[PDB]
Amino acid sequence: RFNTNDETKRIVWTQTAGHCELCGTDLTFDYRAGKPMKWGEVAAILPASPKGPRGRADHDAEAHTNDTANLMLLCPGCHDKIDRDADGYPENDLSGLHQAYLERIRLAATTPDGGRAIPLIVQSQHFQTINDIPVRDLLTAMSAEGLTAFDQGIKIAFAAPGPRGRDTTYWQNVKDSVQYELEQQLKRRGGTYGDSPALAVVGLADIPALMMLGQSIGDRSKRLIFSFHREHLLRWPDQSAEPPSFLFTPPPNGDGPLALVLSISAQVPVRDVTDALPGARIAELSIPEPSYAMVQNRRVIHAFRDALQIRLSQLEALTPDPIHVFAAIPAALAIEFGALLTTQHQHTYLIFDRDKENQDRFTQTLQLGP
Amino acid sequence: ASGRFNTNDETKRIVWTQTAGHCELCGTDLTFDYRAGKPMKWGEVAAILPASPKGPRGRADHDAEAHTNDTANLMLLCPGCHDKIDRDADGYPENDLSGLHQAYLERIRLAATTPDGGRAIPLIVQSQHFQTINDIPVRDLLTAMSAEGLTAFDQGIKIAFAAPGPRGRDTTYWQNVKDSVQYELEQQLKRRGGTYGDSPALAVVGLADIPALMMLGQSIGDRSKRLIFSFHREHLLRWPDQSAEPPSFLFTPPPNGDGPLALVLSISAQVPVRDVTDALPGARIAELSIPEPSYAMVQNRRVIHAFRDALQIRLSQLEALTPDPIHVFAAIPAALAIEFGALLTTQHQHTYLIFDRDKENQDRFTQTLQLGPV
Amino acid sequence: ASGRFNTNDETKRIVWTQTAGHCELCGTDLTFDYRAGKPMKWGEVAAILPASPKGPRGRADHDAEAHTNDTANLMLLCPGCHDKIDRDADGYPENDLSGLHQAYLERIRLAATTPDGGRAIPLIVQSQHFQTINDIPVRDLLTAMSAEGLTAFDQGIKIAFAAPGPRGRDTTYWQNVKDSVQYELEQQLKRRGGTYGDSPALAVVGLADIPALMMLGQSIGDRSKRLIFSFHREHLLRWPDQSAEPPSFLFTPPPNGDGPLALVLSISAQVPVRDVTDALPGARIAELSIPEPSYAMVQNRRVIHAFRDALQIRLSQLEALTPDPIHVFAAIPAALAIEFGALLTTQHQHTYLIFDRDKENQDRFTQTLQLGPV
Amino acid sequence: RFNTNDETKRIVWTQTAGHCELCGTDLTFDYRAGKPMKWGEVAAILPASPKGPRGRADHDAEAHTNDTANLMLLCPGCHDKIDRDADGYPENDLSGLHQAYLERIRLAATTPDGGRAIPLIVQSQHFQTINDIPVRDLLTAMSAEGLTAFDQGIKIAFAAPGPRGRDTTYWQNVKDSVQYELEQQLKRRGGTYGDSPALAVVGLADIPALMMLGQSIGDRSKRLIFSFHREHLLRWPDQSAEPPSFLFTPPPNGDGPLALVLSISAQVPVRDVTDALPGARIAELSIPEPSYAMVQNRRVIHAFRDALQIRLSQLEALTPDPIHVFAAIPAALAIEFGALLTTQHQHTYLIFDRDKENQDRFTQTLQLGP
DNA sequence: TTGCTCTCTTAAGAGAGCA
DNA sequence: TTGCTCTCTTAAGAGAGCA
Ligand SMILES: Nc1ncnc2c1ncn2[C@@H]1O[C@@H]2COP(=O)(O)O[C@@H]3[C@H](O)[C@@H](COP(=O)(O)O[C@H]2[C@H]1O)O[C@H]3n1cnc2c(N)ncnc21
Ligand SMILES: Nc1ncnc2c1ncn2[C@@H]1O[C@@H]2COP(=O)(O)O[C@@H]3[C@H](O)[C@@H](COP(=O)(O)O[C@H]2[C@H]1O)O[C@H]3n1cnc2c(N)ncnc21
Ligand SMILES: Nc1ncnc2c1ncn2[C@@H]1O[C@@H]2COP(=O)(O)O[C@@H]3[C@H](O)[C@@H](COP(=O)(O)O[C@H]2[C@H]1O)O[C@H]3n1cnc2c(N)ncnc21
Ligand SMILES: Nc1ncnc2c1ncn2[C@@H]1O[C@@H]2COP(=O)(O)O[C@@H]3[C@H](O)[C@@H](COP(=O)(O)O[C@H]2[C@H]1O)O[C@H]3n1cnc2c(N)ncnc21
Ligand SMILES: [Zn+2]
Ligand SMILES: [Zn+2]
Ligand SMILES: [Zn+2]
Ligand SMILES: [Zn+2]
Repeated sequence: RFNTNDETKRIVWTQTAGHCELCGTDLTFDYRAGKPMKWGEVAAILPASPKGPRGRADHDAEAHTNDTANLMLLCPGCHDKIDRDADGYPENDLSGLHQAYLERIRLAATTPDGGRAIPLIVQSQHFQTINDIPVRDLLTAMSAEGLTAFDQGIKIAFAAPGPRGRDTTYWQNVKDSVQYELEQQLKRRGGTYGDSPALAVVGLADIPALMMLGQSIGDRSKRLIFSFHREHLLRWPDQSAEPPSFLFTPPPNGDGPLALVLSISAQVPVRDVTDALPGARIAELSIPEPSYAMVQNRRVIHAFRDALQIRLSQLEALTPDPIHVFAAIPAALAIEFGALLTTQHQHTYLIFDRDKENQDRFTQTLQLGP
Repeated sequence: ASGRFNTNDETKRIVWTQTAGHCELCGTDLTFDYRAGKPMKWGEVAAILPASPKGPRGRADHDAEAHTNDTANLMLLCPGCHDKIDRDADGYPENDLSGLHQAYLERIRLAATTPDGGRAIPLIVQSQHFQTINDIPVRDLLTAMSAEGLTAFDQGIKIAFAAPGPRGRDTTYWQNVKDSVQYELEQQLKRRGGTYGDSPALAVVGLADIPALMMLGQSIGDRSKRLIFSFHREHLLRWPDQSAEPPSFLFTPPPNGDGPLALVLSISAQVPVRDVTDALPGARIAELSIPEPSYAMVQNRRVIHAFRDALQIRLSQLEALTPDPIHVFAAIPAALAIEFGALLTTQHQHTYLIFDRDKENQDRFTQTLQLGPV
Repeated sequence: ASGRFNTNDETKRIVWTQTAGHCELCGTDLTFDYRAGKPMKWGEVAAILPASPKGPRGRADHDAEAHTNDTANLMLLCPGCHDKIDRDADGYPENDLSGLHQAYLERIRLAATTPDGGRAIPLIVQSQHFQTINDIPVRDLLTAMSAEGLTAFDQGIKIAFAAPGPRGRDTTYWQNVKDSVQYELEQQLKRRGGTYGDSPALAVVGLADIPALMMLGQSIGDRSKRLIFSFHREHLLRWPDQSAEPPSFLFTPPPNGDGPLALVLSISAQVPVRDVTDALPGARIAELSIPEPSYAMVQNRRVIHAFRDALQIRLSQLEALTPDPIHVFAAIPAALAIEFGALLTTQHQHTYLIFDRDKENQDRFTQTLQLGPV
Repeated sequence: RFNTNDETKRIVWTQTAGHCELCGTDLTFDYRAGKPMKWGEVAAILPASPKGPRGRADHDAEAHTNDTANLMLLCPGCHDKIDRDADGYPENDLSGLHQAYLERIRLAATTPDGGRAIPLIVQSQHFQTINDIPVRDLLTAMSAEGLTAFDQGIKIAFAAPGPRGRDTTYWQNVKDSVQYELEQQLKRRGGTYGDSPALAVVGLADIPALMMLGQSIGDRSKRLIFSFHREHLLRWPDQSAEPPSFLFTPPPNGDGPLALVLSISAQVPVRDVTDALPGARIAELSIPEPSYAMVQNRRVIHAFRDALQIRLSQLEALTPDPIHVFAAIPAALAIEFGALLTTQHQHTYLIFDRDKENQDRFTQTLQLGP
């Protein structure tokens, strides 16, 4: 009268795919000694007797015996803990975690196949804080779009700056990581992924480095860009958001050096460009409200790309000398920027960045080009 | 076409579980009957099919029975999809579906293992004063973490900022604060785990003077899996309301002139201008406020994120106007002070001078902290 | 001296468990009575004492009751040691023992958590031929791993070396072998875990031609937590005898001359010299053997380690004699071929030319692999 | 008649310190929600009925009901698995793991306090294989000698060589890791460890780098050297082994450059020294049977140190020009070698190493000195 | 040759009486 | 004011009869 029947336990195992709803462990197999076994327990949130953990007098136990909204698949340890600390694992909290777990499974089961890609994380250590993109979050963002991979992918972390800051040694190391380490790790995959597998790539690293990354993978391989967002991590903030307008101001005439100022994350003060590059003729690409949060979805990235491609060809047509780049842009845009410099734009680009060893002044770092 | 693949009931249960009970080609939930109060006829609402052929036609180019012996190579399909799969007379597909099937299984597994992505470090940071009058026990953070899917696996970190000596909150004092936090944080983020070896998430709450909270933000940054929690006078560590929409952050630009630039943040309460100009003579005041300032305004974490997004938009505008330092007079909740410090951790740095209210001098605004190019 | 500290029975149980039932000052096992068939008088054979004083004399300079409230700050002592601890009238020590007590607890915890240091990756590597005639199922490695404290947490890796095409086992072939192993190995060693975030141990067994086994050794190296397992014709993956002492590795130096230098390893069987000189005309033979060559000689893992130690001592002597390549003719078990390849992974590299017996050409010795400066 | 009594369950919890004998998890506390709870199970290896897992007709269940040799403390998941796969978890294997677990606890409980130290792991990536010293194994070797720490310590991993091999950039990076990263991480500890805490240090890294490490920590701090061993990992192979004899051959007279050849791990061929340093006058320190396995215990390291200190002063007395070092030595000896070069020996030492980019020839790398 | 039921097994926390 | 016993609770795998 109180016992959950076999059909329902089957349903509970099915709808959870046989993992513990609270810790995620696989409950269909013992990896230690190698035997398939169903070592999980079907657990009641609200108990039969009102004197059990989370018990209530107003709970019709008979009416809810085979109510899968009351039943979780738990490993025996999780189940033992939740029944020993009802105040710490209350009904509202368990039911909410239960429902959310089930919905993530249902959405994965209804996502159509969208192909395969190599996950690629590239991150620096030039910040004074930890900088770490979780692998699970990239793979989960891939999976929400139907994309899967044969392994957890490549994760490259640049060496930190040494005692002299971002000196020539540092930039040599950045280069070696992008142009040697990355390539050696793509080759070690062999044919696992094929001839030209796609790269599902997310960066959070020096702006010059990310532009170099972009240039290196631009034609080399097909690319699916993802983005780290302060609020939403690897999830796109809002798939329905419309891209902003990319405003452009052309440079003035003259012989002075040509500068391309990109004010997307923030407004780059012109005083800081003329300090670093006296006599500069400034061209500027910006959005109406510069913001760190603006990479709302992948169409924002493409629209940036489409807008900048147009203007780069224009700017190259003006001078034979390098274009000097001063950029306050999100990391995903930095990668797309470099991917445009592959062959479409074979002019020399000298990339300035903020220099903590020179009181936040812009200084020259990397040169991108033919 | 033609044949059907024989399975026993143990194999059915295993296939139904690894696929979560949906057709691998169209995604229909095959537990519909049970949800409708009808008995599950498990063998009638689904077909089980090996994912790979035996070989050319139905001619084993390999040990086909040794591959289908693995339940991992068996698919679940609704009958309509099964009927569109041409097969030989033993039930094996004529064409290979192994790629699509293994991709389906990976997507279910990544969803089923998502709870282990909650592995977390608890971190409570208080000033000696709030530790005495308003101690936050680790238990209170853990149950708030747990309700959100965050799971600690070792003791939590609870730090109390030492009070200052005679030198005051000087540069050495703030550097030892930062080192103390990053030391504990780094040792616990070496404790990787889960399915992919990811570093644990950080679950952090603070209650201290606003400049110390900003230094906690400086220490943790905003480029890692981190979740701020918030102490609330009425709801303690539980969010007052997960459905509340963030307020509008109103902004009043500074008047024009050469006086020092002040950023007044009137979020907890309305800061009077005379208190600002007493401490900073000639100040030119810019103000970020909300329509109804309130100590209780942190209804959920989206409010913290929305404050940071509006704050950063206005900081860009202000820094455009002048290279000189920005003098910060903040009436904000503790969670917003943390996120303010964390925002200011990019390579780019502008000078910010943080004014605290001196509880031992009439609550007078007092400069205790400088962030930025030094 | 004087006072005693009151504890209830729940607190006693907690202190007895966190200390494993020994005195924290002298280490005596306080469960002696139970081991002797006598009833445990838990409150008589031990004293429980806070580790830290209340303050000067027995004068709380702090909330002493708030600290002893934590059972983690309570010590277990035998009565004789307790009697040597001068105390105040509430039972608190007069002098601070917190450091010694917390160090004791850490040592017990590091021992109690030692099972999680067994986290492991299973790896089975075979040639297509041995996979067909002598497949090693993952289950057999797992139960041998488990019996030794090694615990896998995901599916094991089982690799089969592709057979060579018309180009033979050329440089490209051996590089793809190495890449294939290091690819799988690296992805699974990213899966850190346990108490400290350590990478998992590797548990590896191989059955393939000796040159391929040496390349597996080249791929895994010998500078990480790795445990070789061994297939044995009679004991399968279980060690025949954990108490067996390794045999003596006998060595016969090469005669003097200018002929090519050959290293003959007669461990599984005695290699006839004419087989060596057929393949390598003019060879100058050095030989490492054991007294009674036998296919069954890998009784335990110490035998593998002892072979490597004797082998390396003799390789140093041989390489001293000539800069020219060393030509290797090995009759050794599979586990010894793996460890031989792993030995040769330092920065220093001498040229080694490995001869295999061609099963499709009368078992003729044939050079298939070159290791070293290329 | 069959039930384990409360005294014995108490004994089982006590002697295991309340952790799962098979997975090591803490069974006295729920870290997720914060409540102390005893969530483990006292488990029988041989069961009551002979029809249970590992059952046997010849097992007197009544005689062994409170036999702690038959009872393990297990988490509920481990206990559920071992009872579902008796063939995979047989009596002999469980009993052996049980006994070993208990003995590790007893030895930790009887180890006297031996002070505190900062664990320090330093490892390179210049090998073509993974190179990774487990933290647990250093902390366990420390604990066997009574030493404990407040944290798991410092673990530095040098950047890998880039595409040019061990070039000037590589060696700059090694320097920065030893002289900047290490120091910044010792300072971040603050007063946690005191003014001059000791370093419990183990290296596995380039010989030149380890000598630089040694020179940097030699006087800076008190040092407890540990060693990675191919067979025994961080455990000392044999605490009763006697040190070998360190044989010395003095250099010949002449004006040629002075070389110090160290043949400890292996015999360094003289042909390789005269190739790199024509006209070299070779002095040699060696043991009678060079071997990778020779670091049997810490007295072997001290005896090497004592023998080399004597000879370095002699060699410095011979020339005013640098001493050129060609060394095939274990990693722990490389660290002790450098620690002697702090002030006792203020002559210039030029360190040669094997060069994979020059066909295994010795080439000059780092210069150690005043 | 399941594939629903009711008994059985194994662990544990109360509850009573007593210590 | 434990601090040994026997009942109670919750999960599960057989075992029987039948489907
Ligand atoms: N006057 C000016 N005002 C403001 N910024 C200015 C400037 N002049 C230059 N800049 C630079 O523009 C970049 C804006 O920051 P961003 O976040 O929009 O983009 C960054 C960038 O693409 C890359 C490297 O960061 P950094 O080197 O600090 O460069 C900063 C900053 O110095 O990683 C992105 N990034 C950093 N931290 C992140 C996080 N937590 N989450 C997500 N993406 C993050
Ligand atoms: N004109 C002005 N009028 C009103 N305030 C003004 C001001 N000009 C500046 N301020 C400052 O704005 C902060 C508002 O108070 P708050 O409560 O919203 O946020 C505080 C703050 O973030 C941090 C340190 O407190 P304090 O130094 O008093 O800072 C005050 C106050 O000095 O901890 C938070 N905090 C304190 N006690 C808390 C509790 N019990 N529960 C939860 N959070 C608590
Ligand atoms: N004059 C000479 N006389 C005898 N052998 C001679 C020789 N000159 C060279 N040799 C080689 O010495 C190896 C001895 O055999 P082994 O069994 O001790 O070790 C083998 C080897 O390590 C690897 C590949 O086998 P193979 O290529 O035949 O190598 C043979 C043989 O060619 O796998 C191991 N292996 C094979 N089958 C196994 C099994 N069933 N169980 C367990 N381990 C097994
Ligand atoms: N003619 C010659 N013959 C043999 N060696 C010669 C030589 N001329 C130079 N040498 C060098 O002497 C060192 C001997 O090896 P070693 O192991 O005794 O000591 C090493 C060393 O101290 C440091 C860097 O290693 P590496 O740069 O390869 O230097 C090698 C080798 O190139 O790490 C130690 N190390 C490496 N791997 C280890 C492991 N798995 N376990 C434990 N410690 C390990
Ligand atoms: Zn669980
Ligand atoms: Zn379908
Ligand atoms: Zn004692
Ligand atoms: Zn366990």
